[PDB]
Amino acid sequence: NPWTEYMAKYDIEEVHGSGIRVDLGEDAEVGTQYRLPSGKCPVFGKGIIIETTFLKPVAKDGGFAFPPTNPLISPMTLNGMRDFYKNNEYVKNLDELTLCSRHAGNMNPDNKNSNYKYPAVYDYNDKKCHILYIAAQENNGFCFRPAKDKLFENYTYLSKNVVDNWEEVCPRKNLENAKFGLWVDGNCEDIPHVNEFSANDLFECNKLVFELSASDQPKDRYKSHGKGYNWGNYNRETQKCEIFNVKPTCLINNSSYIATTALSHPIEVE
Amino acid sequence: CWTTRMSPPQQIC
Repeated sequence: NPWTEYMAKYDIEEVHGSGIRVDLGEDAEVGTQYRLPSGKCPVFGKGIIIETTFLKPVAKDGGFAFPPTNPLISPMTLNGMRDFYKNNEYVKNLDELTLCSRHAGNMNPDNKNSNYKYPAVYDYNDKKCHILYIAAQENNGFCFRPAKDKLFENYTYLSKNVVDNWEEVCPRKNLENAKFGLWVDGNCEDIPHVNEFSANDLFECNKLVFELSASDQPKDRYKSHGKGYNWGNYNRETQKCEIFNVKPTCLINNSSYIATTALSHPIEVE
Repeated sequence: CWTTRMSPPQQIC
């Protein structure tokens, strides 16, 4: 299988290792244990819909983000962060997503050393890192839910564990003229069983895959560890989002198709 | 109030 190295980033269980729709793959104490995001990959286009937009600072007149601080460490621009850490050579040159993740992970709420590290959102639109004070992602029993949405397409959801080489080992772009397959005896075969959801465009397919992807809460017991319906083959001609839950191990050339994952950006292709 | 984990340690409120 010559696809092995290339397909590694699509082994979402291995490279991400946590929930995607809802990421709560670890626990940390602050006396009391709390659930918190721990996925190793950035989630492109993921945001939180409040049923106040969620990047507003916490106060129900407030959102999910860090309250104002002195100095203001959230929200903080990329340049603001690089300046803040200008003396730290291990941090100052990190890519924007990892830096945002490390910046959020810098703020210890236990003022003893604790393992609790806030998740974050980097907004590519105005180059701002938003530390999330609230790590919750769904409450549909304040009612809210995670989603991919046009309003969120420049948002990126970042756990404390985002790896510094995510660009190399994590999905971002959708693959044009390509279909996920399974390598069997020297040939790339079709995913034998897929779940067909109609979708008007690639965005809607990406949205659907996200909705069905690995999730660490319903709607240790609940942890997905990255297992789930994380991949989709979008047939742009029949407008079918072909969703499946086993890792792909090769690509098939097919101009009718675009290959997407729950982690991938909902628009960008390569 | 939070405390930075990376040196230099500081208190940000």
